[PDB]
Amino acid sequence: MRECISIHVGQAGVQIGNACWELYCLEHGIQPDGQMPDSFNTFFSETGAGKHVPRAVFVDLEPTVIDEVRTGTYRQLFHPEQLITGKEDAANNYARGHYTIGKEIIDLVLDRIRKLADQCTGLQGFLVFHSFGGGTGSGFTSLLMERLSVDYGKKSKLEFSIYPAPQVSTAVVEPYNSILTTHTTLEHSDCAFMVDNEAIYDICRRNLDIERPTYTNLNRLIGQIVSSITASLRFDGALNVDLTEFQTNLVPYPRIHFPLATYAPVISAEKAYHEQLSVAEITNACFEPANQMVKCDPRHGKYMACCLLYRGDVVPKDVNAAIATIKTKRTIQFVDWCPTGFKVGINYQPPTVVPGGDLAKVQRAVCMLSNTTAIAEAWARLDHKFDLMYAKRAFVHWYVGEGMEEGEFSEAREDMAALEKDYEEVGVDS
Amino acid sequence: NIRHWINPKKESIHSIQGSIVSPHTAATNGGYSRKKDGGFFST
Amino acid sequence: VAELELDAVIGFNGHVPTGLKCHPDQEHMIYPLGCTVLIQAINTKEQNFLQGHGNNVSCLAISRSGEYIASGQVTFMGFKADIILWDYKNRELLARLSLHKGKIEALAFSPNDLYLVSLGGPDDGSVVVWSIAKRDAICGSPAAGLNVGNATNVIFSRCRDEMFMTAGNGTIRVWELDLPNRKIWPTECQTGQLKRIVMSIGVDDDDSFFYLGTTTGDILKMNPRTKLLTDVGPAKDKFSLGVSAIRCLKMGGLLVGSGAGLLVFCKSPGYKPIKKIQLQGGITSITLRGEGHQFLVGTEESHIYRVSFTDFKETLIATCHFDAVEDIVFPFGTAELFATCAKKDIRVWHTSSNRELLRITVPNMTCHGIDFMRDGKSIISAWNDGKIRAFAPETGRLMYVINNAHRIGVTAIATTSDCKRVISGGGEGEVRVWQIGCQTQKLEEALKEHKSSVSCIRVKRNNEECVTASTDGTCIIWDLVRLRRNQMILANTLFQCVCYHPEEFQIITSGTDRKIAYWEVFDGTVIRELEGSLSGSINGMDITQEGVHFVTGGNDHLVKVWDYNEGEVTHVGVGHSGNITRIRISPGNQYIVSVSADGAILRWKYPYTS
Amino acid sequence: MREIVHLQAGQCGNQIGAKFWEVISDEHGIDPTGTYHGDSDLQLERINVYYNEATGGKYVPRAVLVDLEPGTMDSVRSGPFGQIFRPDNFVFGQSGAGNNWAKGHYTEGAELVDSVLDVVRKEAESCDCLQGFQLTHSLGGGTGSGMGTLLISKIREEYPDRIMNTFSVVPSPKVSDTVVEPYNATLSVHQLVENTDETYCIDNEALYDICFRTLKLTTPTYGDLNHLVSATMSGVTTCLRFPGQLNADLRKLAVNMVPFPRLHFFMPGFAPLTSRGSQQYRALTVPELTQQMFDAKNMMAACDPRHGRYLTVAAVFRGRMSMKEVDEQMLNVQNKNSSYFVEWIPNNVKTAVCDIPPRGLKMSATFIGNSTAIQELFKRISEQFTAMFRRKAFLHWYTGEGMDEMEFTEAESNMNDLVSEYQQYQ
Amino acid sequence: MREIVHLQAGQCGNQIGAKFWEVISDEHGIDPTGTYHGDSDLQLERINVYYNEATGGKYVPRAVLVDLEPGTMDSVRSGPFGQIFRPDNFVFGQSGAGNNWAKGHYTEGAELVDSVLDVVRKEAESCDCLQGFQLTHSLGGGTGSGMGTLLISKIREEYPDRIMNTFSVVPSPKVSDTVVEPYNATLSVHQLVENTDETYCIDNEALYDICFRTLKLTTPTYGDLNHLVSATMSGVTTCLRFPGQLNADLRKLAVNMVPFPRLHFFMPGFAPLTSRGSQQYRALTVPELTQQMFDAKNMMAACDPRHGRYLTVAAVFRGRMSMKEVDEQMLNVQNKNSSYFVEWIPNNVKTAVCDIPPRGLKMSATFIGNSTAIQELFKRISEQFTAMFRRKAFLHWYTGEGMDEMEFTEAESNMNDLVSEYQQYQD
Ligand SMILES: Nc1nc2c(ncn2[C@@H]2O[C@H](COP(=O)(O)OP(=O)(O)OP(=O)(O)O)[C@@H](O)[C@H]2O)c(=O)[nH]1
Ligand SMILES: Nc1nc2c(ncn2[C@@H]2O[C@H](COP(=O)(O)OP(=O)(O)O)[C@@H](O)[C@H]2O)c(=O)[nH]1
Ligand SMILES: Nc1nc2c(ncn2[C@@H]2O[C@H](COP(=O)(O)OP(=O)(O)O)[C@@H](O)[C@H]2O)c(=O)[nH]1
Ligand SMILES: [Mg+2]
Repeated sequence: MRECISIHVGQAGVQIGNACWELYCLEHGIQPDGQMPDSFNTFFSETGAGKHVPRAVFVDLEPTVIDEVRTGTYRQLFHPEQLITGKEDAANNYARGHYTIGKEIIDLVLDRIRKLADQCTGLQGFLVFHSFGGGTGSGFTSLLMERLSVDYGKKSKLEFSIYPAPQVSTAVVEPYNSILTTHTTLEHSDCAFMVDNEAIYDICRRNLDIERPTYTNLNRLIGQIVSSITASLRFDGALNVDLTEFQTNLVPYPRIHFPLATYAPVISAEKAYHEQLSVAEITNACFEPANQMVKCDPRHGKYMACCLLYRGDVVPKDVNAAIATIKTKRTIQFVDWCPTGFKVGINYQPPTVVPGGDLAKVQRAVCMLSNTTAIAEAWARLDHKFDLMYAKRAFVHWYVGEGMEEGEFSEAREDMAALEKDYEEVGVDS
Repeated sequence: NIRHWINPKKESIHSIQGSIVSPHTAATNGGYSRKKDGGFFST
Repeated sequence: VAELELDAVIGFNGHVPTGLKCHPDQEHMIYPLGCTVLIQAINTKEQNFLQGHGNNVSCLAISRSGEYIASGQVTFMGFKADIILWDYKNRELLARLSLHKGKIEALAFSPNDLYLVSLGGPDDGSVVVWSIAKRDAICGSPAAGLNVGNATNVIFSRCRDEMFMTAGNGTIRVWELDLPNRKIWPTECQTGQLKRIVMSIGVDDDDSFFYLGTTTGDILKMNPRTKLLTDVGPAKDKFSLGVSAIRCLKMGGLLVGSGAGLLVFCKSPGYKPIKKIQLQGGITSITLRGEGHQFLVGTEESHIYRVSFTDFKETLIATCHFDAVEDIVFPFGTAELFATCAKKDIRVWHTSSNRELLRITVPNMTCHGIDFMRDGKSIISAWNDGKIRAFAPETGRLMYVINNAHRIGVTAIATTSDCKRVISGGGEGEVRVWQIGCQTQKLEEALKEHKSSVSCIRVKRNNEECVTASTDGTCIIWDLVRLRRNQMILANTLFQCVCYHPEEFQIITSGTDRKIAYWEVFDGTVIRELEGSLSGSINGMDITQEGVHFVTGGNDHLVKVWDYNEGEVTHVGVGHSGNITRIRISPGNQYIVSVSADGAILRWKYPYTS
Repeated sequence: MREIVHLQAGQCGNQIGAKFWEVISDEHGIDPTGTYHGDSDLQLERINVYYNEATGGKYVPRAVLVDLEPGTMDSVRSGPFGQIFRPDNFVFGQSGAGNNWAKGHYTEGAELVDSVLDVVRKEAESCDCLQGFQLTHSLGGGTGSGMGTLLISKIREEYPDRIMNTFSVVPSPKVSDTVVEPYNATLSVHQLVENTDETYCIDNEALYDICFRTLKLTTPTYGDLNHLVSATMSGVTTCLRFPGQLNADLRKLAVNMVPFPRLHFFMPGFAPLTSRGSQQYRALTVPELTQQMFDAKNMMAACDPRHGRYLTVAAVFRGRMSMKEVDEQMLNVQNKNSSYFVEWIPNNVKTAVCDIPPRGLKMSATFIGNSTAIQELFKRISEQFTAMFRRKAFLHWYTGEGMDEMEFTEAESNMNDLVSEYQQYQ
Repeated sequence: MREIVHLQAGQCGNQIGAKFWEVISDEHGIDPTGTYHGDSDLQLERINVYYNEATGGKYVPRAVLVDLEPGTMDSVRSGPFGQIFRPDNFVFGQSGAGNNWAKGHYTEGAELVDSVLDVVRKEAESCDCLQGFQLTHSLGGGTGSGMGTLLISKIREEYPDRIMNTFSVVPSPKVSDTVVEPYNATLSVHQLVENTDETYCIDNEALYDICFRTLKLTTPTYGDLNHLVSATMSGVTTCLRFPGQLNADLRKLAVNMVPFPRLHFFMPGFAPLTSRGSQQYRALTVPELTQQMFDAKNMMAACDPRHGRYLTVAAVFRGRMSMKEVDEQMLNVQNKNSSYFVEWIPNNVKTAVCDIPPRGLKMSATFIGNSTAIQELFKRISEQFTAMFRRKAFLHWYTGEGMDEMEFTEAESNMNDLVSEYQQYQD
């Protein structure tokens, strides 16, 4: 009865969601045909012919990637109209997804959301998968958030986006499209979770025993975090935390709502037999800087608030002992106005294994959602790129030639300046 | 007289998802790319 | 020791151009098959095979009197290749001609059995002229094709024993041999503005015109008297994929075989199709029998056809796998059928007459391991794309496909006795168990200790344990009930096979180190080691259901029959052209059927009654 | 469904393009008869990009073959791949240009474009969603530089909101085969910098250079010299027809590649180049292909990349491979060769990976290079004009057809401005 | 893990090196093609030290073939294992060096060094952890001496902290086959002393005297003398490719035998060398080999050890043996030869034992010696240059190409500088 609406836009969000929706089918015993041989109602809709269809929307202006799903393994599971394709891409331009091509198809995208949202008995919030560096993932994310917040006045918004890595970078107009999105998503989004591509390359190497990681390795592992953050709505446990609360106790101020995410234990098949999976060791792996999923150093900054999302065969006694060890450590530092920062959420379902994955069959798991002050180092890195590139007015004629004015370039730097100065004002102890 | 059955999807060798085979034989690497800080990769 | 008898031969190599040729006595037919060459009588179906050649043959040349047989071979870069002389009567090699580096592309015989001509491969691109009488004769090497693309097809004249021509990618040239000076003079023909790529050559009896088969579908005619192009192909309805095989009759006209499979009888000019028929796969060999009332067509999917000229009705003769045969299995309780799997193809045979009955085609992928279910209701097959599949026996319907089973594809697979479990082996080293349900296929446990491929899996009769053979050098017995190993066997050998003794106490393993070793399941120690072969490794090995005799096969093309206690060879059968991979003694101990890496299936008679 | 219009003018453009259709009909499995015969279904999924469906299951390429002389149309039609073209796309005049830019642009070239633009506009409507234009010509002649850049000026007055891919053979000093190359080269780059959005310049000496030491060929004929250009030309849009893990169309490049509106003269390359002797001894790995692309010997233009600073670089991959190693040594090469690239533009390289490598191979890579060393290609043409206009040589063949002398001074003036812009940023 | 890059410069080093790649291909079970055919898995589990793997399970060596004449380059390709190499490593000129030091270093070889270093550095960036280099040449001629020190000088400035393993055949007094031979050696020793970490001295008349007294060979052709040198070639690096009880890397051998920065010329050796007749009359023990280590016949140089003193001695063993017999036998021999070994250094002997012997022989060892008696090899070269330079004989060829008269006195002063350092540490 509890529902969630999933929106995918760009190439990253569709390609991650191909590895996200392969997990929900096997967890509930749903075939790729869409037929089983009430915990599934949060992600699937019952039809009178005994066929279950996902409640997710796939949008990309470029039609190359969605034609893979329509002709691939999952052609009979998705709804034929929930696969919305444009004609031409955005091509690393934010204006080509926000003013010219993002204007023609925005009425068909918002029409299907109203079709899905009417069937839901109780709607909780949105889960949106995209990337900050793309043209569609920055263009068609931005005006959709501008239009969704007008229609649905106060529903919760959770974004799982791909942050640009500090060194490993693919596109060339990356620092322009990163700044122009955060002028929109700062006030039309309530909690934005960040991951990058470099920090999951090495986690795939030191832990999974994989020398050459593809994108199929990354998108499967981000597919496991989303199934762990949702797990309280899906299964019963000792104490449940739902989507309404942990988006209100991780946002202390209206402008500082940018947390991190990590998953543990992340162990291959060979190493897991020898190693003893204990609750004290799993929660100690979460706080190590080498197990962060974003290339940043959490020791330099101080945590504001934290959340724990346990699973499987876990008791709440040794969890409280495990939290007590963390609070007595000296490397982990907290800001003075948050004496109570931890969350506890326990589910009774063990983690599942995918035939074809590279993770081992474990007995428990955990997810951590940490609000830190060490992300301000990451954005100060990228606004350094903006000032040095805009000093010579490079790549500006591709922007003004498709709809925006040049004055938006300066005023979007004013917003990331005021966002940056707010982090030092809150991290200072009183 | 031979009864013949046809797979509807003519798949390609290049569109196979999985782990990428190392250029060297799984028994011995021509160039030793060890795991960082000792060990062996799975193969 | 005694020679092990062979019952029947099935197999054919269709990749070579003009491989099928009929010997002029019109009662025998010779075709290439692997390293050796085989002769089949059409009427009496008696097999005779010729031993020679370093590697796989590539070209064939038959004299008009037929008293000499010549064939080439392929060899690695920088090493010479051998051309072998033969006789049709006593089947003995005369001399070795080992000049061209790399493979030989084509050969031809003079009409009066006086001269032979060759053509070097893409490494050399030379022409060497031979005379049979001295048995080792070199005329001269004029480098064949000059600048621009090389020549591929050489044929010799029909009436006179002097001139020959080479054709190729944009190259056609007419030579002229002078007997006293022993020299050949190049004379490059002029085609006007036409540049084409030829595949086949056919010469009229009167030596007036000889035809060419282009990749553009056009048929080119050129006369060597005038050294000018004479005709051009069809203005419309050109054949698809070019003309891969051409042939001309004695009276006139042409028999044209295209790369798509179209067989057309037509006469210049116009080249309009009078009587049409479509054959399976690309036609690469057209050969007449007698005066041309009846003839044979050899395709590149090894489908040899028998076509009557008077009405154009085709009759399929022989089929095999054009790629290497990977596996063989016999159904429980019978021996009149067996299924052989290879690349892109799965087949079902009839043992008594070697007649195919079913073809299940999954394109562009290779099927490594095949196993049957004990009830006989689903045929389990491993594949290279990582997906285990299962097929129906009669209609070949795909019952279920299991996606993403292994990371580096499924290598070998075995089935349990009560038709409820499936155990697969893959190149990544994982061992996975698959519980079979009426609507679902599940995964229970993943057993990761191996770090190489899994060659073969053998299960017991009580289903309590199974054993896996690996190319690592570690052979492991698994406890299926509790899902953990008991004993490990270590050796300096890349294992290729393993079999259980019927009494179930002893297992034997063989591999690249060529030692057949006896092992104990109690502690994993080795007791007796026997050298099955001294040069080539042993791949296929199987034990009969009584525990008396076991056979071996390998790269040495040797079918040996052994005694379990004595450990000495009692029968030897030498009939293979390629490496052996899998062997299976039939239920009832009636036949020994063997597979080869060159696409041939051989059935031997079982010597003893045990 | 994102269709590309192919234009084919000049004598050099007709030979390369008719062999450019030789490769991309092999990759899609199209016979010289016209029918389709492939082994994979991914090739048939996007077949409308280069080909038009026709009755009988046969496909005809969407290309317009133009030359003022019929001396080469009888050669294209009488080749191995000449029976697939449409009989009505052969638009030809009767008298050749004769290596004059004035005949190709004002007298012969102003009377045939009404027959050329009538078919191009006719073929533009057969496309469902037009994506852009591509053209093959040579700057050193009379028809391709003469009429080809006349067609650039006329289509860009009709379809302004499009993209343009001119694939031009630049004149070379050591492989100079005409005495009027400095005249016909300076008269097209005044039109190319103003009405073309990406110009890939190709040189004749560098293509001979690659055949000598890389592939070890002693007879580099024209029948195989145009293959290397055709290989790179089919790698620019390998994501627009095939799937991949990171797709990139033609506008995906040009946003990343053009910081300033008239800095778009590129340089191409093709990565897996080996000999026949070293075929078996060669390791086909992703780290190996990366070293081959960034070498100075494997550039297809007569410039030394060490003498000028790279601005922005492409790297378009094909074949099954991991994105970590693609992103590893394309992070190192910015750091190791830090003086080569520029300091005010971070991430000078863009990586795009497809899923289908070409036939006869297991991987591929296509290199595209925007560098400031391309000015030395245009410096030698500029100094050839000064010593030739000083004595006013070969001018009566020009002023006897319609031009004055003021175009010659003006074309050198815009030659001086183009080379001036690159040196500021160096 | 630890890697060796091989270089073959000069005519003398090419046929020795082409015999070197034949010995180890037999030990590792590699066919002349490059496909593996071996018996045990210990052959392949360390093959990356000398080889590179190609696609399809083919192995190619890591060697770069260089010579100014292309006549001897085509002699290698027609050899037994000539087809294993790669054709991009084949760099050669067109004009001969004329056995002129100033032609292989200043005039004709000075244009090829751009082409040889771009392929030397190609195999090094593909490497992961480079240990050192291995160059085979000789000090008598003008091709392998003038160009040989040119390659060493240009590779240290790129890779400072490595080790060079040059394998130089030295001039012989009775076996002089060149008239400008004293001029060539003294010009190359000016660089090898300054910038090489290990140099082996191989003398031609020592190789002949072994072939007539120990092996009793009737016809000692050049095909067999290179086989004695190649046996010591493989014995040095056998602790880098095979497991052993007392492992010793190449830089392990650098610290042990080099006390001072200008004393690094070692006399090499081999151990189980016997004739055909005395196979059954000789009994295989480890105390056999120690009495065979210090035979004046068995060293590869014509410097008899009793006209000097020993600084450091090493002996790497191969096969199955215990260790007390290894180390007690190198304690008894120092006590017996007390005056010969130096007094200011105790425990003059470094030992090493491996687990894999060469094929066909149950047990083997390789001997390495550092002595002060090698000054006799260096005094006579300084004497032969002195008499020739007094009348300026054969000089108008060298002085006509760029390098003058005073450079000959510069190397002669450095040559006389070195032979005092052997003497001053002797007493
Ligand atoms: N981790 C991960 N990152 C991805 C994946 N797909 C794309 N990306 C990242 O997305 C970034 C750029 O955004 P894209 O998705 O490629 O471009 P886009 O959002 O589709 O914009 P358009 O191409 O114009 O439609 C690249 O730098 C990639 O790192 C994926 O499957 N997994
Ligand atoms: N590399 C190469 N260059 C060509 C080819 N065809 C022509 N050219 C060059 O084109 C130049 C002459 O241009 P041309 O074709 O006569 O132009 P046109 O007069 O307008 O037709 C010559 O310098 C040739 O080097 C070719 O197939 N390959
Ligand atoms: N061991 C060995 N020594 C050789 C061989 N050929 C020549 N030499 C020695 O090399 C010395 C001359 O060196 P030289 O060939 O002039 O050196 P280069 O200038 O590099 O060619 C002679 O004294 C010979 O003893 C050979 O095949 N084997
Ligand atoms: Mg996109």
